Amino acid sequence: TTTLAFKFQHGVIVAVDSRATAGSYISSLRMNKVIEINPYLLGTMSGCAADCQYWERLLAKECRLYYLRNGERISVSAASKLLSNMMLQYRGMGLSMGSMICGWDKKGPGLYYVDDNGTRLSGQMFSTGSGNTYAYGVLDSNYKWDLSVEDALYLGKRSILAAAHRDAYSGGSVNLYHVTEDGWIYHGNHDVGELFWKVKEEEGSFNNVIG
Amino acid sequence: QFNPYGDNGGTILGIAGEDFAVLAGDTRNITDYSINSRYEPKVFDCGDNIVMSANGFAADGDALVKRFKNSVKWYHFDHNDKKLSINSAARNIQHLLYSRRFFPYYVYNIIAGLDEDGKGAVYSFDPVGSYQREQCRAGGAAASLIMPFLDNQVNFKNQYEPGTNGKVKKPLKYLSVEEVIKLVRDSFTSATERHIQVGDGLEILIVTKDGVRKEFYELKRD
Amino acid sequence: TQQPIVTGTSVISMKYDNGVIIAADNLGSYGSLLRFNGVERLIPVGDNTVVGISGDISDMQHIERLLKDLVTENAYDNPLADAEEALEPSYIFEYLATVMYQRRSKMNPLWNAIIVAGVQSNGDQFLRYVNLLGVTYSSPTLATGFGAHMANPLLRKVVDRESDIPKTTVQVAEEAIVNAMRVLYYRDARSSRNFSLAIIDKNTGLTFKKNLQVENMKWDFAKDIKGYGTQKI
Amino acid sequence: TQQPIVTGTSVISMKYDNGVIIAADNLGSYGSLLRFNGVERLIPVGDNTVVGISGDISDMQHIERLLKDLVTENAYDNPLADAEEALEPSYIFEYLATVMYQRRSKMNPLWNAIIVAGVQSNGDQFLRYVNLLGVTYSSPTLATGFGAHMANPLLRKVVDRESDIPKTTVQVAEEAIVNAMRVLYYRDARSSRNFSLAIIDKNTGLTFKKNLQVENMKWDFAKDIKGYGTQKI
Amino acid sequence: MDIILGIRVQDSVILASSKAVTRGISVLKDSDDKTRQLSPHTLMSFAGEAGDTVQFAEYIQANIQLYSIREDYELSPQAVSSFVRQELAKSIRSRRPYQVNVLIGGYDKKKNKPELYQIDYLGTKVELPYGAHGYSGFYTFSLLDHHYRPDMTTEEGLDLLKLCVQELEKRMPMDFKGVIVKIVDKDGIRQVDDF
Amino acid sequence: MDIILGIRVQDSVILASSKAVTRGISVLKDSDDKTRQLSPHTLMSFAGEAGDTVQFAEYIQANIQLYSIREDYELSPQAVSSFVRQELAKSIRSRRPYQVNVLIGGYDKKKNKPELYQIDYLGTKVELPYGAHGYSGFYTFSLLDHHYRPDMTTEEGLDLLKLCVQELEKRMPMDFKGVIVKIVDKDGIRQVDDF
Amino acid sequence: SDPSSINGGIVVAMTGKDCVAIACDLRLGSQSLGVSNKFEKIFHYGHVFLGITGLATDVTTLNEMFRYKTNLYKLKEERAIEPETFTQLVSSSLYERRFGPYFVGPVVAGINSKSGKPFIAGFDLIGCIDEAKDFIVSGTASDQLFGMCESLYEPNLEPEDLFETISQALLNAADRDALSGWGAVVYIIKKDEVVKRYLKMRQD
Amino acid sequence: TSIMAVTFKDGVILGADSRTTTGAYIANRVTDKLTRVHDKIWCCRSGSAADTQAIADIVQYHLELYTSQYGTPSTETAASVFKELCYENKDNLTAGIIVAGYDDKNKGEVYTIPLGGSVHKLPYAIAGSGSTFIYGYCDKNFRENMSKEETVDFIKHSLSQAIKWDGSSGGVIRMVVLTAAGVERLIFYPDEYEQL
Amino acid sequence: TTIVGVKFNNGVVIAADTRSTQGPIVADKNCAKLHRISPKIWCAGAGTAADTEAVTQLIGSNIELHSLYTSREPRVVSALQMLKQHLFKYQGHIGAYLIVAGVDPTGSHLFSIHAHGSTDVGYYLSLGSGSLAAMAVLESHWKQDLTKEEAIKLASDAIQAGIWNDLGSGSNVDVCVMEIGKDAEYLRNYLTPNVREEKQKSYKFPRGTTAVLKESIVNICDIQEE
Ligand SMILES: *[C@@](C)(CO)[C@](*)(O)[C@H](Cc1ccccc1)NC(=O)[C@H](Cc1ccc(OC)cc1)NC(=O)[C@H](C)NC(=O)CN1CCOCC1
Ligand SMILES: *[C@@](C)(CO)[C@](*)(O)[C@H](Cc1ccccc1)NC(=O)[C@H](Cc1ccc(OC)cc1)NC(=O)[C@H](C)NC(=O)CN1CCOCC1
Ligand SMILES: *[C@@](C)(CO)[C@](*)(O)[C@H](Cc1ccccc1)NC(=O)[C@H](Cc1ccc(OC)cc1)NC(=O)[C@H](C)NC(=O)CN1CCOCC1
Ligand SMILES: [Mg+2]
Ligand SMILES: [Mg+2]
Ligand SMILES: [Mg+2]
Ligand SMILES: [Mg+2]
Ligand SMILES: [Mg+2]
Repeated sequence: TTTLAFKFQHGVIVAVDSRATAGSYISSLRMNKVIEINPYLLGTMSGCAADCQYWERLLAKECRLYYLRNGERISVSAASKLLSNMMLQYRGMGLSMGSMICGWDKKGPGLYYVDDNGTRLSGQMFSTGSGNTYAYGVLDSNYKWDLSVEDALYLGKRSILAAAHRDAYSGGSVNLYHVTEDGWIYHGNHDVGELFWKVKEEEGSFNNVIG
Repeated sequence: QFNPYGDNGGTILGIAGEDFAVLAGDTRNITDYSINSRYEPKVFDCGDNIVMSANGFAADGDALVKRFKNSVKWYHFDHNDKKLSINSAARNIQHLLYSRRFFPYYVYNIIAGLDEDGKGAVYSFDPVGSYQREQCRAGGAAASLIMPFLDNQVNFKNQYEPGTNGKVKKPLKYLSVEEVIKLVRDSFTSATERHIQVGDGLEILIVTKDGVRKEFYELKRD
Repeated sequence: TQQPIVTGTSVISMKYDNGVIIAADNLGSYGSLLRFNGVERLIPVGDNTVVGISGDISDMQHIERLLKDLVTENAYDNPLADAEEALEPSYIFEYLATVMYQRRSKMNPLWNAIIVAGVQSNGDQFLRYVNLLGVTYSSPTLATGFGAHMANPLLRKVVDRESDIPKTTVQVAEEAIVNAMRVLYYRDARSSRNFSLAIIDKNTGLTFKKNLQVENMKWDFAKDIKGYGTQKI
Repeated sequence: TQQPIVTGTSVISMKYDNGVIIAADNLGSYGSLLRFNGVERLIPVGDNTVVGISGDISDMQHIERLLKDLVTENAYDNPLADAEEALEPSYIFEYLATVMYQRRSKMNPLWNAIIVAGVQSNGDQFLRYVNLLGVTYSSPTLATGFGAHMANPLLRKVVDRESDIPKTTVQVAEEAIVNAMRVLYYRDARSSRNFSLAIIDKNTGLTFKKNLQVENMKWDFAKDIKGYGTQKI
Repeated sequence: MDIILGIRVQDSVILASSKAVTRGISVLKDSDDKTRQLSPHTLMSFAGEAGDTVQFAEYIQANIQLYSIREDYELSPQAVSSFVRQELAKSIRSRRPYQVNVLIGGYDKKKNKPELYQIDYLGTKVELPYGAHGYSGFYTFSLLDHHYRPDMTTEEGLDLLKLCVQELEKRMPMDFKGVIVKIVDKDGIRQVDDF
Repeated sequence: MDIILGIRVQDSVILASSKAVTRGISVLKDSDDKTRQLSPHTLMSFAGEAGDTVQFAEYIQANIQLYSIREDYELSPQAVSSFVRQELAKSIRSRRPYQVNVLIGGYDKKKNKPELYQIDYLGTKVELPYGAHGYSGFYTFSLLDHHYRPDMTTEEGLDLLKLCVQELEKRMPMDFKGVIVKIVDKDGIRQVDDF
Repeated sequence: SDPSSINGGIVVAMTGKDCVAIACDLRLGSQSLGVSNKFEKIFHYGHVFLGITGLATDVTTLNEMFRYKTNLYKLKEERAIEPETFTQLVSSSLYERRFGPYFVGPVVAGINSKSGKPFIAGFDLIGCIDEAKDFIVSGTASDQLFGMCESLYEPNLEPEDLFETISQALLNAADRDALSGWGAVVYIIKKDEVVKRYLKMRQD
Repeated sequence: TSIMAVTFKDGVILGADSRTTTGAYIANRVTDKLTRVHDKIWCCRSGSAADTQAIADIVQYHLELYTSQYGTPSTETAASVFKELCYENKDNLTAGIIVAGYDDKNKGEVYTIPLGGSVHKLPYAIAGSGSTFIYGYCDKNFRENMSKEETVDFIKHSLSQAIKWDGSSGGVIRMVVLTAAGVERLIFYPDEYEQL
Repeated sequence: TTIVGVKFNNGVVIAADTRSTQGPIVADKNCAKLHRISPKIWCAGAGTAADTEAVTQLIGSNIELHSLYTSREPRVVSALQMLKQHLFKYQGHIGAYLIVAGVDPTGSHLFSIHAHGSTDVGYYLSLGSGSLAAMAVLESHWKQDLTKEEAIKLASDAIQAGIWNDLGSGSNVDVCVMEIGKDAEYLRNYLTPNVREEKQKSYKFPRGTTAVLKESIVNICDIQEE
């Protein structure tokens, strides 16, 4: 995996790859690494697929129960903390999970990094998985708060592409999301094979690659 | 030291059609270099138009199938004989597998059937319960041999239209049940040639709105 | 988790037209020491089932008692205990298989390999294997330990697939089993000459043969064999 | 680096007024198996030295040959080989000690513990120990293996220091050695009843006694001992 | 986490804590606040194994806040530090100990004195004029030994702290991304926003 | 040592190498030059196990200087890189292999072309437009993939290199104490004294 | 850690009607990191072609070694070496390092200049010769290639048909291997003309 | 293995089983473990089959060369050559050899060479995995100066019991008789010795 | 592997399967395990494939030079002695398990040889992963005074037992018959009971299906004149 997410003026972008490996064998070309918890809440997945799916789908149960009890949507801060506390029960037992809880609440857009150790960090920009270093390179040099929705979607898409190219354990396709105060919006599945050649020609990047 | 796990070999294959689905698997059961059985069924009709196969460690595979079949029975009792949809079965199986997160069912599981719109459906599981709906999936010993072939011959990967030279892809036309069964048989015949744990026989379960049908084919016994 | 101490070697079996045959030698080994020479490893359950066990003998004796208790329990409040509601081979096997898999799941296995041979109510042949891991499989021929490596190849020459079962008589099947037991005595270092054999037929019932011996052995060619290469005398 | 296979247990010795005594049993053990019952572990060198060896027997036989070859080599071009230029206990010991330390320094030891007992030219008593590590020491009493733990305490009651040597007669010293050998037979699981004993005196020379036995043993009190605590019968 | 420092001057306690958080080979955050306010005049900084640090700190915070409400009274820094030590000494013989080292900086309103307590994950408590955990002390204590006076002003304490951080930035192989500095005095707790 | 980068532009090769040297928990030096001039138009940077790096580099330097004197002729960068690769491939099956990774930047005066060769301690050689060893590539290659053109000027190459170093300084946990940058072109080798 | 799967890569060869084909990917990596997309794994000594997978330093080393040996062969024999003879030379050379082997999976392909007979062969890392009629595979996606070749291949294919079969076998095998891809090359070989084609594939 | 060598009035007899194992698999059930190093000097082999063959082959070579130069070697000389090889290469060998031979001067002699490479001259010797079970029987039943027929029965009965209890031993009982009359090979099949 | 050797009236026969494995994968479906040491001395190998080939070729080379030196036809005991001393020297690290058979002026011979250097004599022998399946057949059907036709049948039956019942063995049966006073006959693919069935479909692609970037002619010819 490579996953990323960042806050900006018009909400938060979420971009992930779709590759799944079992050693050096590519077990899946197209795996959904985002989870729709609620129209205003998203969760990314990196690490053990089973752990990511089970615990974040269990978070959704607990986030849903919050709505029924209080007649109000759970905050991103509270949702991330519930998840971190779950990880803390199975302390040292061998869970492998790295996720970003992305959403919009009363404080505005929210983004929290959460992992198997129980770490819970608030921040503007995060990237997880084996290819995060490649993604950070593109993000750090091109990120601004003043980004347009169109340019921001491209940045997250381009950042995953950078990782998919270099990292052997990242690739397949790119899944894009955009989180607004009216909820999250899916911006499609983009094959890296096609996207790479397209970006190469249009952007002029990847000069060293022949095509 | 006691090793509670073992490897019974075998290979399974699930393909989702437009209005049908197939779940195939070889009938050979093995330990190390010995053949236990040349015909030991691996794909099962679990009721409600769902078929399932748990490949890997046979004892854990049999246990999981047994528990899911049981889960189907209790779903009828508890919810007024309601039909268990394929998506609901898949989620139920995730929770069956994750019960043993720290002492897993050592199996790669596949189920097949029809979704609530009547279209073909295949779901894939890892030993600890991560699952996803798929069009095509091979599991087990010879999974790495078969999957690339299906990427090419089912989803037409790396295939383009002559004359255009890489500009226009081969269009993703749907496959018939007769066409799918040909790809399944050729997949297992090829796997049998190059993998020692694959052979003896091939049993295919085909699922349509009419029900669950079986087909059997001999494989090389060496 | 344990280690097996006193052990029993191969158990071999096969289906034939009207029933099943099962056999096993009468030895209880203690490592390389051939300690106990009067051990019965075929255990009948009623008049329709024989359970053949290999592996740890203390665990075998435990299983032997579970089966004896199973018969007692089935007879409780059961007027049809010797008729319609008698124990079937499939019932006895599934019980054992449940026990074996539960024990492996508690990391405290019964260190055995078991073959349940019998004939069902409807006359169908029953033959299935289960071991310490809870692994189960069925085949026209089944064998444990060394028998799997040496006996199955010989028995599969008689019944290579399901369609060969009706063509195989009890005389041919017994002959094949007895030959296999001789071959195992030639080649298995933890085997004995003395063995037991059981036939469960749908017409003639359960025939239990004890104190059998491997006979018609070929050793005479040994006199000509001298040295390990260049030695002539 | 190796491991000892066939082994010899304790060698015990002590000084007395006119010489030294040394003794060792005639057993060659193979682990817990008492394999060889006719092994001589005291090896005389001339008429003034006896070398007692414990530990690996194959290495003992090697040393036995080095000593035999040493005597041969000393006689070469030596008209005084049976007189002034004969082999002394101190020469024989220092040779062995040189060999033992060299072998340990090549990480390929002679897996032994050796005691060289003898009388020098000037009548002085010689008694010194050397082992696989090349470690050497001298004392009025010396013993290897179990003998160090059980025999030395008994022998040190007779000769506790250097000044007790002139006060100790050969009859007292032999009596003490023989008692110690009995005690070792009672308590050492790798010992035997049969042993050899050698006396090297400055007046009467070398007396080599073979086929000795442990006698006057106390066992009768065993009949009264019953159970391990509460048992009366 | 990495570096946490503490210095007690004439009329205040100053805590400096690194901003970096690292997962694998990547620095995830460079603005992390490794501290929790236990009471209006008591601050606790922390460093140790991932996750454990914050859980422990928040668990302590909850307990002290509960006490404050129940009694309508603020516990002395000494009393809080003893409570924390006991929780850690209890923890070290548990099935899975909490691997957290802490510094507790507080102003005792009764005695009108600043107080600094250093407690490691074993439950080893010491009251000090200046303290540190991990390797931080190896680089900094020589400077503090030389320059520290007990009659120092808060401004002098900050200058001496800058010198310590500069030495760390020169001789430590790890980039800890600077420090967040907080002051604890009679008027409460405040953060130095420019350092 | 830690980070060594390399980039080949239109008419030159630029090598950037970290300045830090660490023993135990202490940074001994922050001005170390991890490079050797093999010939007037060939420069080799290096990174690997302590000691081995310099010995190997100096041993190569001596061999190339010997060749230059014997033949009164400068070996091509390609020829030098092949010689170096062979020495490393020879080394990897030795009793105690030399654990050194290198970048060879040279200007071929015959072809009038800059050339950059990346060789690891196994003897794995590759000619590249830009290269790195260790973890350096994980952070930097995404930027280079995006921004690199083959017709770049030396000044544009330095600006792109600054961006790479800035990204390293942000996301690497280790403080490598900046880099020494050197340029290899038709006129020879020179050091950029302000970076 | 495993030397045969650090750098990654694949090679496949096929026979056709009066022709042979050999193909390889272009990736060189350091485990997860992709380093080069121009690392060709097929070399030729006269009309004999050799593909080598595995540890890249040994691939490079062996190429230089067989170049050395085939150039001397030619000087002494006064003729180019043939595929059958070269295959034995490869086997000899690998087995001479029996207890310190090159971590490689070589593949020979060529047409005998005298008989006109197409020839392919594969080896294990210590020299065991696998002389196949149909196809030879090697690399980190060897399992994948076996599956593709075994189903796609049919005998007596014409050069331009064989090209499509071997290309699709390589491409789709590489796309199920993390350590293979980043470009591909296919050699089509006839008795006195050889065509080399670079394939367009996904770059992830 | 179960092997033994026994001296008697007219000379010496060697005896052995015929089972060779690889774990629990009997790789050879008709093995000849009685091997000739000289006309009337034979040995019984136990331990590693490769090691004991390589040794016996070297010994045979040494004694053939001895014979060419110095005439017929003694049984003691043969045992010394075995010992020298077994002792000096003890770290790399696993060989338990019994040496038996007939001189006219010394008559029947038996030397056993266990693992360490020590030598032990005995009236009779037993070795191999199956020997453990017959230490009691052999000690109680052995007499010096037995007849040929008595010695054959003693070996037959002894190895019969060793085979009965040891899974590593089995097959036929081979014997080699060494006397002034010459060299006689004997064989005894299971049906004969099992009923004893 | 499965390999066997069987003695008969006037000679000896050896046989082998044709499967070679790399893990659970079949590397070669029709490999050749029957190796020639000399014209009338052949041996079958199991274990490390390259070791069985190399050790056989080395000894065969030295046997040829010996035969030339002595002006005599090579003997099986010579090949056996040379093989065991070579294998013993390498302490099992050369993983060659061989069945050596042949005819020479002394007669007909059959030996087995393990990787550590131990040799073994017999009338019938089997080696490899399928040796137990094969030995079961040999123990069931072997007898003294076999004819040539009976021995070939027994040998191939023994190999089949390995092919069908052992996963480490498969494909075809190779045989070599060595009879006294005759040329040795090598019967490559004596049996072929594992031919693949016709595939259901042809996977021949339309020309132009694969995307291409560049094309170029490769110069294989030498530097040209003029
Ligand atoms: C990239 C691909 C790194 O490989 C991502 O991290 C990816 C994230 C992801 C998230 C949700 C859904 C799919 C994929 N991770 C994986 O694909 C993951 C890699 C991984 C395996 C094991 C780990 O330690 C437990 C950590 C990471 N792959 C899987 O989870 C695969 C599909 N399944 C398994 O590994 C299941 N195991 C369970 C035990 O039996 C053996 C196989
Ligand atoms: C009985 C069976 C066991 O002690 C005998 O000693 C017997 C003696 C014998 C056999 C054949 C020819 C002459 C004499 N020995 C064996 O059958 C022997 C068992 C053994 C093996 C290895 C040993 O230590 C290294 C000790 C005893 N069998 C073998 O040597 C067989 C042929 N080969 C193997 O078991 C293969 N081994 C070789 C050593 O490394 C492990 C694999
Ligand atoms: C059957 C197939 C064993 O499964 C046979 O013994 C067969 C014999 C044979 C002889 C000549 C020609 C072809 C085949 N052996 C193999 O096919 C052998 C299997 C094997 C693998 C590993 C082993 O331990 C190291 C022993 C046997 N296959 C090979 O040797 C293949 C070609 N090579 C490798 O797997 C690479 N080896 C080289 C040796 O070092 C370990 C990896
Ligand atoms: Mg990638
Ligand atoms: Mg198969
Ligand atoms: Mg490199
Ligand atoms: Mg790839
Ligand atoms: Mg026996």
